[PDB]
Amino acid sequence: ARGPKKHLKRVAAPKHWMLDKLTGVFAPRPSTGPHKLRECLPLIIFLRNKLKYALTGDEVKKICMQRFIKIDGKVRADITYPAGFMDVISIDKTGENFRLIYDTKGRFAVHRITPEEAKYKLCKVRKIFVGTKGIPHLVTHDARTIRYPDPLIKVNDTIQIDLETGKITDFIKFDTGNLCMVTGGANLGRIGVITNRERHPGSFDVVHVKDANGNSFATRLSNIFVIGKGNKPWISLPRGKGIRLTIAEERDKRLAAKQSSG
Amino acid sequence: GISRDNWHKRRKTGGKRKPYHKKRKYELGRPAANTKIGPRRIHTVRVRGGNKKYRALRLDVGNFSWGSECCTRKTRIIDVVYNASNNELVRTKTLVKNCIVLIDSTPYRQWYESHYALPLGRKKGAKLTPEEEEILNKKRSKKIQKKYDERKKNAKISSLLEEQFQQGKLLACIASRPGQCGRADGYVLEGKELEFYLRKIKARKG
Amino acid sequence: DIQTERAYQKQPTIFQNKKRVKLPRYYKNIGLGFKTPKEAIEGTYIDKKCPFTGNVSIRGRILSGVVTKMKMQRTIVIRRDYLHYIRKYNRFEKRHKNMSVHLSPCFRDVQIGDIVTVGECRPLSKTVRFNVLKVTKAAGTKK
RNA sequence: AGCGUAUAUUAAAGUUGCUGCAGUUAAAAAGCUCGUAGUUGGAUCUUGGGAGCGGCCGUCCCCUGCUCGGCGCCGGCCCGAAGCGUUUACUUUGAAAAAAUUAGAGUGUUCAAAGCAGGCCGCCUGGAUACCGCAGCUAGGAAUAAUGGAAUAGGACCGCGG
RNA sequence: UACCUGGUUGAUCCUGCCAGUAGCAUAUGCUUGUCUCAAAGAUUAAGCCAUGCAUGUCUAAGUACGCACGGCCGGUACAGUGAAACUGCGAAUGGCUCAUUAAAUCAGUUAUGGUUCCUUUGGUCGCUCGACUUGGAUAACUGUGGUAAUUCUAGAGCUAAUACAUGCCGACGGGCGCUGACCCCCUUCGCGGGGGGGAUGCGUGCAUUUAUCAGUGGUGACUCUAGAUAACCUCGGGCCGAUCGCACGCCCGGCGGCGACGACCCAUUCGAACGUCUGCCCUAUCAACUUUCGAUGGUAGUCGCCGUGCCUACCAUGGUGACCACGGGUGACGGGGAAUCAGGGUUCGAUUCCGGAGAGGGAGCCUGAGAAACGGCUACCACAUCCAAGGAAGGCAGCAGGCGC
Repeated sequence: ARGPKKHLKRVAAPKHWMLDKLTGVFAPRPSTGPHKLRECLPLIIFLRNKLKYALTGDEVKKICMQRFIKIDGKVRADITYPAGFMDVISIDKTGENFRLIYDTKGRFAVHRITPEEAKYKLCKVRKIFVGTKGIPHLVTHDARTIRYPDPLIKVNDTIQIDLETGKITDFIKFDTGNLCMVTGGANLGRIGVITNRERHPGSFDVVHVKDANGNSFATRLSNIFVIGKGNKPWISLPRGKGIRLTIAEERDKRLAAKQSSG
Repeated sequence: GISRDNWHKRRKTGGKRKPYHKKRKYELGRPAANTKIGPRRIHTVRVRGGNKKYRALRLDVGNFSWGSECCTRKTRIIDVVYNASNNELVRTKTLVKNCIVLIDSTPYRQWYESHYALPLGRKKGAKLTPEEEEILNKKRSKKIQKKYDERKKNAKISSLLEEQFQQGKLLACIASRPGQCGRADGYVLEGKELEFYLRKIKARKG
Repeated sequence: DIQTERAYQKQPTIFQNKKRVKLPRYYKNIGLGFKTPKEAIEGTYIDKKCPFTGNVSIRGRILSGVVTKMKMQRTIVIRRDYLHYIRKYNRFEKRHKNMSVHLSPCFRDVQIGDIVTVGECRPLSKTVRFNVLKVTKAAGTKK
């Protein structure tokens, strides 16, 4: 090409959108924004496919152009706006609040929260930076700058921000025995307690994490997001609490529930 | 136009590359500024990303720094003496980064004199008739003289700088690319550099 | 002894004409647990591309070869030997890839056959992208 | 409701032979010896116990040493951790690896090829998983195969003289 | 499903090939009732194209005095709808084809601590000590024309801006670094010695360029990010709001929210670009190749968005090869993949997803964040359309379709 691309073919689209093959040729190329294009979920896909309020692109346009949807306490009338990990989608008229967090599998969960919980979010810090006159800056995972942070917060800590003011309330420090969700790799959406961090000068540091049932799994430090102190989640977790039971167990649970149901 | 790329020339071994695509824009090349000594002339160039790049075509003044005692003053360039890269760039007296130029000694002399309460340049016997320099070298109050006498303790300049000041042209090296930024910022040659360059120009002299 | 070329050879970091009344040296530890050698700290050469005492930063790959030739100046040819696995015939074939590598004047007495560790840095020349970080002398060479 | 011909290609072709062919006479061993790259190279260095559960049997553990708080007890022992440890090939684990395709779990598209849907008298589900040689990265193993260490001792250790 | 069968002899046992046998995908022959899926001008000519379409664009929020419609009491500029036109943006994506191209493209792995980035998103936007709104043109529109000719346009009169320019006030009272008149105090009899204030002048913020000094936060590693000092500031000019819309308020002429648009810098996103390690088909009737017109290094620059022989100047004599370089062929775009298969394997991959290249053949450039752009321009070769004979307009490997093959 001779410039930035604008189309996204339906086959080349990120898989965890769970797009069918025979509907169309193109997929909603997510508008540039806070989250990455492969790690986002466009407002059109979340609104029409998961909740199934809208039936088509026109209905998604009509639902959002009435200023109804509000991503992180700020109104967004953009259908391809990238709503990503740790966001508070607040549909006001139905009186529902959704938080985008990874299901036990590699996909986003339709996870409803309470309006008291829908007033903060849990941001990971990406870089700490000294300003133009010794004014320290944070830069979080969702491309959000906060200046004059806590002098203690460092480059892999999690912060809790208020959603209107956009300022730090608390922070969870990156160390052993802290709840972490995995936000990349094959272990995408596993909730576990940090066991060991292994430094690799030049390469990517690999972090060993232990699940709630003594299941142990590693992932490179880029794909970790601490969401709790000790074993205490600071937000509500989805049904399953990021365990990933085996296909043998998932088969047993499915058919056993079916037998008892009838 | 002028292509600035690797694929037009032979490999590590000496085989011929076949060009798999025609000339691209980002593989660009513009003509050399070859900045001369005259009255100020700068042309602007719109470069990649829509930024600006200044072609100094003629330039006679520059911000030079005699950084022994931390005294920098905007100064008038007169001519070029020596150039390490090429010798014809001294004949056709072009400024390039790391040239050797003569600069007006008067702003540095003025500062040195007004600071240290001693003369510089000013050969022996020459009468100081204007006598505003008299007021700059004489008439101090009480404790200011305690300040200027503990100052002039370490007022001793080196011989090879004194020689140049007495003539009235200091040797300086251009530390800013004049073709790119549209400037002629530099520093005055001192000690080991100055001895090395005075020798190189005298070998050039013959 | 130094300053053979037209322009004045010096370390651009330090200032050497401070008014007073030996020259200090610019050098740095280069990380990855490599020892900044003694000829770098003490010596009196000027090298832009010396990874310890000059403007170049080691990042990316760290490889090892055996010294083949040392004929072009402040540069050596090392020879990296490996085995490539053909799958049809369940056998390997012996291959080699000799690459151009910057040797600092720090590593004073290096002979051919020395096991030279190199680190990747910014393109230094047309064919040169690596820089010698340490030298291991060939088995023996005591006498 | 399809069948015949023409040509490219695959198996039959163990008639291209790594698995896996032949060379006295069927086609085929240089007239002979030397010889540098290439491939291939004899034997040799760790055996051995303590302890436990079922029925002499078996299967489970233990095998270089040295700066910061709590099982703690009393500068002493244990652990925890930041730094270590001739190299590589080999094997096992882990990480990171676009979807579609193939293998494949679910699902009576009326069956099927497909499709990613659906099901229950508003609600309950799904959209899995495996493979992805070679190279690079990571952590265990130490058989096999290379390589190294004192021999005009510039040997290791131990401390004094500097 | 890990398979064989006929044919040399008068009969025999073998080597051995020819012929059968089944799939696959192009053509073709004869034949054809129903129904769900579905390839298709790739191979030869990346040959040539008549005609029609394939890229435009307005919200409550840049500029409307077209009566083109249309409210009224108009006398307090502007109701409203809205053609045109100036302005901003998009046209670099998409679509098509496979001619080039053999360490090239491309794939997996990493690097930018060696760079540029429209937009989105979040920061910054009285940090600088020195105007109740300025300036003069142009388009549409009225009017007069030229040409055989086209999305050609010259001349006249008028009028807008977030087009194009010029520029304040405020904050603003002072700090802060030098400069230093002048002054009080104490120890020595006194010189001397100790600080305290201090009129005046200069300078100041972020960004830009250079030199020097010291050592808030981060990395495996900075000549990093901040801090200090001395200066500079391109007149072909960095910033520091002469802009628009709904709301309408708060006390003696005073007197504030919610949005759109714009803007230097920083981060973020979408990327691009250039490097790292390993990997490709056939060929020796290709054994030596490269290099003073750069081949491999060194120093100094020039150019570039940055790293580099990328390009200059002066040095050095290097770099590659039997582990197949160099040259040649390819009915070669590369990969994910496809047919066949016991296990190995052989052949195919122009073809809907990712990457590359090209728009008849080569070269050069304009505008823009992004192009060496062809549904943009400028020539030159080839071809070619309309000519009142002067001139003029071209580019289907977009969708249809036509010749040719």
